[PDB]
Amino acid sequence: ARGPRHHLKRLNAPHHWMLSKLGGTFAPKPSHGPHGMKECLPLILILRNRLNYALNGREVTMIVKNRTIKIDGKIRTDTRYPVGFMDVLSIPRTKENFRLMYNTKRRFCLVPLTAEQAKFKLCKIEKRVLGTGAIPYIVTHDGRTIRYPHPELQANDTIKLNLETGKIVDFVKFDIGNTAMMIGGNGMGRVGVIVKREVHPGSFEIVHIKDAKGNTFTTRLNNVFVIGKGTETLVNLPLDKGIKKPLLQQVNETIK
Amino acid sequence: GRCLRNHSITYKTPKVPYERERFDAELKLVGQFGLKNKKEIQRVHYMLGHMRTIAKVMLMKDAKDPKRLLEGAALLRRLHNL
Amino acid sequence: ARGLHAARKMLAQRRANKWADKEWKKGKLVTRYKCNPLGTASHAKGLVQEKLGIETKQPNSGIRKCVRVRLLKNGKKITAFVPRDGSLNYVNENDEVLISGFGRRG
Amino acid sequence: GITRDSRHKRRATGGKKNSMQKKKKNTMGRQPANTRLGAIRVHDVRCRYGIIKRRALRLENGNFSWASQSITKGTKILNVVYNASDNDFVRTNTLVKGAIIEIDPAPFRLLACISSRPGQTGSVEGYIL
RNA sequence: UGUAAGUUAGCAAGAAAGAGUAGCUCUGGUGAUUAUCGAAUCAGAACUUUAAAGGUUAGGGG
RNA sequence: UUGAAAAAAU
RNA sequence: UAUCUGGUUGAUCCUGCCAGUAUUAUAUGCUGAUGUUAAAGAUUAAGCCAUGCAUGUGUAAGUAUACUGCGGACGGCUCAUUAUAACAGUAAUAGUUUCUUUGGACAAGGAUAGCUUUGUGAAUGAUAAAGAUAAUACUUGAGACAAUUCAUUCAAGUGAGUUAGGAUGCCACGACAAUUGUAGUAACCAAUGAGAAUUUCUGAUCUAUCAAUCAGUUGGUAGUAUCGAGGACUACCAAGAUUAUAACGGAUAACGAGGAAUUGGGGUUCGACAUCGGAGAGGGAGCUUUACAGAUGGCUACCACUUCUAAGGAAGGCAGCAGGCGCGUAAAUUACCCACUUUCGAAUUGAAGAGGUAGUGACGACACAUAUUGGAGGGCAAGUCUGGUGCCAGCAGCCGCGGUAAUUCCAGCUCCAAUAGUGUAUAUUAAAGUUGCUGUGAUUAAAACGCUCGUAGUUGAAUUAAUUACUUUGAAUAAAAUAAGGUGUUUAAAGCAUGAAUAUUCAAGCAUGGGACAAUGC
RNA sequence: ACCUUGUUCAGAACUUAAAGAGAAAUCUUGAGUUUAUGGACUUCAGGG
RNA sequence: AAAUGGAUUUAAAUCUCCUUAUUUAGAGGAAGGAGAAGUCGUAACAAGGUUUCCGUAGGUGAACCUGCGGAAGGAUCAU
Ligand SMILES: NC[C@@H]1O[C@H](O[C@H]2[C@@H](O)[C@H](O[C@@H]3[C@@H](O)[C@H](N)C[C@H](N)[C@H]3O[C@H]3O[C@H](CO)[C@@H](O)[C@H](O)[C@H]3N)O[C@@H]2CO)[C@H](N)[C@@H](O)[C@@H]1O
Repeated sequence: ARGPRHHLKRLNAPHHWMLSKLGGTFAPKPSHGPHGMKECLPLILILRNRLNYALNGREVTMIVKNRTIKIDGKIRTDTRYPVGFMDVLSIPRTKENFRLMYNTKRRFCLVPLTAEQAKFKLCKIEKRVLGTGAIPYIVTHDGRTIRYPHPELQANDTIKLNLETGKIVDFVKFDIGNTAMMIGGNGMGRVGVIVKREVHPGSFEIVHIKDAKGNTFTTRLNNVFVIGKGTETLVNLPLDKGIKKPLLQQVNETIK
Repeated sequence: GRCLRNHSITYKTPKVPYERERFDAELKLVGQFGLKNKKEIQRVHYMLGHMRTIAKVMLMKDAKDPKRLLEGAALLRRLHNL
Repeated sequence: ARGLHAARKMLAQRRANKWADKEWKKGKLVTRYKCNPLGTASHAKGLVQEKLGIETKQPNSGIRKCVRVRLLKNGKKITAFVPRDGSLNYVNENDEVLISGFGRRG
Repeated sequence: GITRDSRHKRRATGGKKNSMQKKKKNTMGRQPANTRLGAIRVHDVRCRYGIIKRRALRLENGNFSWASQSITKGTKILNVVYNASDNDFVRTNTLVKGAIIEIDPAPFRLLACISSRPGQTGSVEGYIL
């Protein structure tokens, strides 16, 4: 290769994009934006696979270009805009809204959002950096740069953001008495309560989280996304609540 | 590899080509079912071996094996309604 | 050389002891591409030069009709067995004749 | 041009490397610009990723420093006295980092060692022992 | 610096082949007596020119 | 004491 | 389907191999009713090419009584190179980093296009000069810091930082288009960036008729160079680095990985080619534009080729899609369209031999009308049928059948296996316990050094009430694929029309419960 | 000391075997403890 | 800021010495193998009519003969 890669082959796409293998040679490449390449779902697939509004991808351009879909506090006109984490998603022309969420079955699920709870969106602190001029600020999960935040914030907490005002509402610390929902690999799609965190000075920090029903699972620190403090749920969890069913009610249940 | 579309075979020719202990028994099934040729006899033989091995691999473990319960229940369930 | 940590002697022994077979060794020497008139080819095209008849071995009797064929890729000379009864007449001088091995491997 | 790759060297055991591909542009290299004495003459070379390097061939004025009194006033340099990298660099009067130079203390009173990269920064800076 | 075939293993061999050599100003190494004193010899560095064994003596090679 | 040989295949 | 059979002899028991056997992938003879799916110039030549197409782009938002901006650094093709090189898993960038995208003077100075004005050549995407003419082309201008360089200081989250930041002295670029509709710009910080590029550990075929190899070579100092670390280069210093645990060298008909053929367990063979990474555009070499090219459907020089010509000159790189010659045993149409998937653009529209459809197509795969191939002595199913030939023609993969009464030849009649299939030649695997760790033999079949000493290597008696290996768990771990969970494409091959937790990771690496067996010496 | 006899260690061998092995001859101070296949190490052989 | 002179860098292409692979060399020379009835001998298998074979040395148309030492796979497990 001489430079950047543009064409994404169908199979090289992440497996959680619901794509087929005989549909076509290429897959829509998500552009640069607020979330990663494999941590996203392109806006073209959302309106053609999950929503089934368009027969093919040509008609997606006849939708986004009309200034129809609103994401976060602004409104975009990019066909393949990168849609990743639980950032809100509003389509006023159809009077319906959704939310891109993980599920325990390793996919991207869309939980409907009402107009009352689409006014704010959660964000995750990635790092606290003392900028120039003695001006500290924190980089969020969506890559959002924000001005002077609460000085009590750390680099691994969570901030309750508002879209229109763009100000911090509430903060939940990363401690032992809180709850989190996973964004990782096997553990992603699982909610639970942090019970113990072991620190390894060598490479990684490992944390133990217990599910609501008592199930205990292990994951890395980089996978932790705190959803609340004290088993309280600050957003609408998916239909399955994010519990990890022990496959007893999947093979047998699907029979009937 | 050349094509993305998968493919498979169904019948495998018996190793010994000429036996009088296997020629007579082939017409006891061809004439009885009114079969056209000997392709079908090899095809069901593949089918029986398709699950005979599956039953044998998971029969060697304990009755408490999670994989034995998971695939075994599906294996018996699939083979009961058929 | 049964020891648990002696996995180099056993591997080296097999590498040494594998060269003594008459069959696989033919598959690693560069002689198929060099000395075999066919090479790795299934068939060889050639040109007819001489008509010859080889008498059979001691228990049998008779003359086997054959032709000396010169190839177009190597130029070597190989004796070819005319297939059927009275089929030596069909072949002519200076014509394309296909040559492809025999029953015994190579 | 001058390639800084490691495909033309040998291994740690003395074996000679065997080539697979031609030169790659990501192994750029430019001829050294020995900053000699003379009139102000600084060129601009276009590096990779579009950045611009102030390429200097000859300068006579350098912004000096002296920390015991915290005064930094530029002055003209007379000539290079001693170099720790090469001896033939003294006679050519080239300007390189860590080279002892002699100056006129005209604005320092009313032996300097260079501590910049004049071939890259485009300017000459130093301090006083 | 390098040097083949052959060989009686000694030789072939100065094999073949390639680089250097001036002038001036310097530096270092090689000793005796307890700092002085004495020898031509080797090595290295700047600078200059008309780029240096060739006035005489002075192997052509395979 | 001397004493060699017995055409190819059925 | 954890399988054998014929062949040394009058006969028997063995070693032993030949042939038989079944399957995958190449070619070919004969035959070839359909429907669905599908390989297809690689092997020998990364050989040479006539021709045609394959990269262009205009919204109300740059300039309008072509300039400017972006892209052609993606896509696509081939496998020549390449043996710790590349690649795969993994770890670092507290040693570097863009492009695109997402978060932070009521108006200046100019001439260069379009169109001409007069043309020059046989042409080359050929080129001359005279007149103006606009900028989101170029300078300015001002409406007000930021960020780099150097010498010095206050010094915290961090596994770890005289570090992010702050304060000095000081140099340098120096801004927020003089910006368009009746959005556009300069920089600076961060994310996209698990990205790109370097780099840590582990892992590769055969060969000793390759045993010693290296002199920028091994490291240090200081500079230079590069976006960035470093002998990457330079000047000085010391002689150091690898090596029987296979260094250095040699061959490949060697691009690597995911994987494929075949397997009772163990294994063997293949992988250019779906997808990822690498390299190349006849051969190296040198550069331009740009954010990324050592770009070749960009340029230049040389070596070897090709095309037109007015004999003065001009360009070209089909290892892109079709197609032509040669090469061969060996491989399709010089078709149509951007409708599906996707990419580019001045951005809802314009472009794509990417992509889709059609065409040839017994490489192959699935369901299926009612017709051939080979044989009829044994392995192996089938004739104790009739004419000729008389060790001659001949058949025979092997054992053999034929010297005038052929169970085998050339023929006439019949049935044996398979069926859109079937013989043939080569190669892979199983049989082969004929490569042997699981799994061989060494008195006589082939095979114990003439014997002893001995370094590397392997293997090393019992006993105890800090690492590494071993063992159990997790984490993360590309898809495709392997076996499938579910799902009546009418079944099936298919396909994913809820996406099985889908299990996969051999070799390495990270954290962890145990120390019986183990290696390291106080 | 020599000659007869008992116990025991080392050494060159021998007789029998209805047992073990082998294809058999034969071997038993192994050529036994081997399809019920693994005590440790070195060398050699792959039809003529 | 165009021609052009000069000095560096990377250096294509070419001439001379220096290894791996493929070939031409005539009949040439010396080997080996295969093909029913072709010559000369009796060497081997019985005590093969001189027991055979191994190492070494010499000789000779040919097998082979002879000298020194060894072996029984000898024709003696034995006085
Ligand atoms: N095979 C090479 C050697 O041949 C040697 O001998 C070879 C010849 O001297 C021997 O020849 C024999 C002969 O001995 C015997 N007394 C007469 C017989 N006719 C010959 O026969 C030979 O020649 C005739 C000539 O037409 C051919 O037909 C026949 O096929 C061939 N074997 O036959 C052998 C092959 O030609 C030795 N046997 C031996 O050193 C070795 O085997």
